[PDB]
Amino acid sequence: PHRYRPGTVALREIRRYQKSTELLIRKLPFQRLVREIAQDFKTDLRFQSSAVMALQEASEAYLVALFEDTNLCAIHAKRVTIMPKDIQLARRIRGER
Amino acid sequence: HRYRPGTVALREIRRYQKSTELLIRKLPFQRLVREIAQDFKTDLRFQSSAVMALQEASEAYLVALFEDTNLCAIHAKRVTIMPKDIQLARRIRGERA
Amino acid sequence: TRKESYAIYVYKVLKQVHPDTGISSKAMSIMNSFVNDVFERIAGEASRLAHYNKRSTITSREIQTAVRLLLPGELAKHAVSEGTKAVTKYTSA
Amino acid sequence: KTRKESYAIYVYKVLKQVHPDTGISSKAMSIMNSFVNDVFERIAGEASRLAHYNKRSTITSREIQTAVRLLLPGELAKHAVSEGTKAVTKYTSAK
Amino acid sequence: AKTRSSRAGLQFPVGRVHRLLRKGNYAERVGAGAPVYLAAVLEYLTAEILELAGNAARDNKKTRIIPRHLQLAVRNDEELNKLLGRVTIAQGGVLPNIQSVLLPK
Amino acid sequence: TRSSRAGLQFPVGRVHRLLRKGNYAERVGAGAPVYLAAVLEYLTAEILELAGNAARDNKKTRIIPRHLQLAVRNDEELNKLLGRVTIAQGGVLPNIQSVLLPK
Amino acid sequence: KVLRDNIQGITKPAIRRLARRGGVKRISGLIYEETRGVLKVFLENVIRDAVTYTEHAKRKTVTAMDVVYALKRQGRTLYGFGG
Amino acid sequence: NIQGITKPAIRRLARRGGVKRISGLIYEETRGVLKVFLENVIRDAVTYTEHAKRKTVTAMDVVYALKRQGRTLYGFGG
DNA sequence: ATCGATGTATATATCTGACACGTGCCTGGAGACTAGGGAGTAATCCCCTTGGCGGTTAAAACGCGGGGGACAGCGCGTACGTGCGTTTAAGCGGTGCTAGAGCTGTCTACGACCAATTGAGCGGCCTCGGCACCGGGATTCTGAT
DNA sequence: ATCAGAATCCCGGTGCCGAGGCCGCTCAATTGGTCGTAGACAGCTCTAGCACCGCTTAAACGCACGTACGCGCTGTCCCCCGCGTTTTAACCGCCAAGGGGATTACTCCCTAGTCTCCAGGCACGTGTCAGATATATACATCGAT
Ligand SMILES: [Cl-]
Ligand SMILES: [Cl-]
Ligand SMILES: [Mn+2]
Ligand SMILES: [Mn+2]
Ligand SMILES: [Mn+2]
Ligand SMILES: [Mn+2]
Ligand SMILES: [Mn+2]
Ligand SMILES: [Mn+2]
Repeated sequence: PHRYRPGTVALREIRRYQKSTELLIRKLPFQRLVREIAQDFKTDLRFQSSAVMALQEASEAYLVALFEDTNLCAIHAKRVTIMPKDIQLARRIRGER
Repeated sequence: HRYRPGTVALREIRRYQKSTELLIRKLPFQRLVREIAQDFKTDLRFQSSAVMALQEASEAYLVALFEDTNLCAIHAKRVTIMPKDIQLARRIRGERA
Repeated sequence: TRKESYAIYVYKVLKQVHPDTGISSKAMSIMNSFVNDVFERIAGEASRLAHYNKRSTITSREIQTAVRLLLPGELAKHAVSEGTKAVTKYTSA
Repeated sequence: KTRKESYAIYVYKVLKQVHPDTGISSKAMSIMNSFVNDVFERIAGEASRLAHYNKRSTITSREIQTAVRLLLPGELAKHAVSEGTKAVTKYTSAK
Repeated sequence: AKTRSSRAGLQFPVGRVHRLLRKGNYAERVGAGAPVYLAAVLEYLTAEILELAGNAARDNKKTRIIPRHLQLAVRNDEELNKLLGRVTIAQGGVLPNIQSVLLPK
Repeated sequence: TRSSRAGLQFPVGRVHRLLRKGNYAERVGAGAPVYLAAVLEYLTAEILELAGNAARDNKKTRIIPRHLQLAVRNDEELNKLLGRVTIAQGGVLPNIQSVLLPK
Repeated sequence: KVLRDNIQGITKPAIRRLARRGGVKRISGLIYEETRGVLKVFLENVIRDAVTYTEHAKRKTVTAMDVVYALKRQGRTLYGFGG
Repeated sequence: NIQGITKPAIRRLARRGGVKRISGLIYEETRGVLKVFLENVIRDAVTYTEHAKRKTVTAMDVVYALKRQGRTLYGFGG
């Protein structure tokens, strides 16, 4: 049969997801998560369906921006593979806590 | 005799983090400020507090910057800071492009 | 009820600039935000300027210098000319 | 010789309230004043948007309150609100 | 003409920009040229962007500007991009850019 | 006054003036200059607290900017708050990265 | 009905797909959990704030606008949803 | 003039920065960096002066500039 | 570890400028008191949010095998730190001179406030043409032989 | 080198629903005239800032010399990618129910606004000590041995 070499499908997928704009996290899991976190702040909250959608839009943008700057951190340490420690450096530098 | 390369380095770090005094001497700085401003508008005067404010703002900034720079050096298993760290530091801060 | 919007003006200007081109519900919406963002951004920074200069009123001088702080060069420059043009024009008519 | 205001004297009175046998420098005093104005704007400004967002024309202690809850870290806010709700009721005692 | 917009020779509603500036607590009072100026600056920018979005639309073969088109527009323009350096456009996606060291040799 | 009537040290009058003239809203409640003056008073105390502490710790009867910075940067909650403020003449906390230390 | 463990709804493929739009080619295994941790600190901020606005507007329903205001607060301004 | 930002001075800042070892090209890089910083801060600053119709840039223009730029500074009349 | 050896901390004597505290004028706050409109509250409808179920399947999970990257070891060449003596301009203390900013009093140009008047702009309704979806076919290139 | 298949790129047809248009209704802007105060301008004031000068003194500099770090190479070990089959629950579009937002409607309370009277807060005054300055001693190192 046939087998694409390692890193070949990665590069493909990058190009895929960089052409499109549709959300990457699944819609339903996402909602469940947001309801949880919010419940544990105040019980008995409802959401405008578009308000979930807002948080998701905002969440993905952030993580995609994140991966961006993480990825630069890997490439800084002459690596090609992203690692928690990379993420960590990006957040220290962004001045996140 | 002779101190092992990098041991007064450690001693100076200790010294400067203990002190709050400004590190660029006032007048070269002062002349740098006047130069840069003349480019924006002619025949100008600066309050002596205006220059101090600038100086405090600039130094604190650069120190902050060296901190974050130095972390990228370390991220690259290095110990010497290099222009390429600064570039990554500022890139991730979102200062530079 | 009435939800006011820059949807007509944004259309107008689009039709002025790309005469055979439509805009989607979302895109419009986006546009609509952009106008509001820059509005506050300018408006607010002008508001600081009045305040800083013990002053009770926001005049196009304020709105102008607000613009010079907020916008990057080529954008700011054009925008300024663009704006002070409409003042002039508005005075005369 | 213009009469420019500050919070200097109240800072002191509060300094005495916490550290009776302790003093301050001019250079730190401005910092304490800068600090106060900065905090004032941020709370006031948050309060301002709050009103607007809610199609309402008044900045009350309630606005000022939630503003604080958006501007302050979990614990620091907690106390603030406390001290805030306290000073209010205590003031509405007297008249 | 009646419309203050027309006196100003503008598309943006100068009356609306005047109402908002007042019901907005930016100052006690508002000049009469400040709305005009602002309404015009707002116009410049929506134009400056719609110009680039429509071009963005054209290349992607399209009659209708959708957010990807605004996004492409914004992050390709050094200057617009900086003005909106802290802004998520819903459905914007990201610019196609793949780092060198990840490419096969 | 009202500082008295609210047990506050901070000028409850001043604050009401500033809220009104500083263009935050059309109208301004009576509780708010009181609520806020208190929160300002609370927080100025928390800082004066740990800075003073710091001046004791650092063996001085008078607080200079450093003692503020030390108080602030060492406090997890206060340092956040002033996460974007450079304090004039503050210096930095002493921190010397591990792998830089001698072996 | 009770809600538990939902962060694990952020499956590994997804956390992957995002990284690809992000221009990452090689993902270390210990990334997935960190990303979940991070997304959590993230939502715990936008919703601590969204919700405050909801509490302030005396509501039992969180609106697209409370979200959008929260984001703006934390310098993550979002276009597309009102504001 | 810019090059008046002495190597030793830059060395000191990096020391307060926590930095132990310094490459040679840093010094110049520091400089462009510092220049960019002042320019932006002074561009904003001056704009305030030009708008205050003054021939003398104040501290408050500076202070206002730093706020604009998210680099708030305390102790020059906040 | 143990050497003598730096350079650093701690000390206790004296010196000096900013602190802190008091003098008293004044301008912002406060008490009195009228006026009304913002917003509280209670009543009423009507969206959209939650919930709940199965038909459908695209996405997720899980294991398996090995390719190629993380990283550990090293080995060379040099780009920095240390540190003497060798060159500059930073700083301090002193006086001199004025541009410019600060304050003051006057007049009118301009902007809020108000009322009566009406099409700009909105929602509500309607239609079809841009485009999203399905399915077939040719173009590319990657990896196996 | 040559060959296959896998994925993507692109093709036409296709069916659907959103943007764009038309129509009519109403609310926010226009118009016009008053009245009052902000701001502008001119006239004087003194404060802050700029300038130049020269003394000792630290800081900048420049080179010297060697060391340890950066960087490039290599090799090993292993983890993370790809794929295929099993598994799980997302998504879709089905309806059913009522909580809650949003629109409405009335009374009155709280605050803005005016005035007149009163000390809290400010500039400015001095005398005083907390603390910058240090010189000799106490310690807590670092590197050589
Ligand atoms: Cl105007
Ligand atoms: Cl109130
Ligand atoms: Mn829970
Ligand atoms: Mn030993
Ligand atoms: Mn009402
Ligand atoms: Mn003059
Ligand atoms: Mn071949
Ligand atoms: Mn109900």
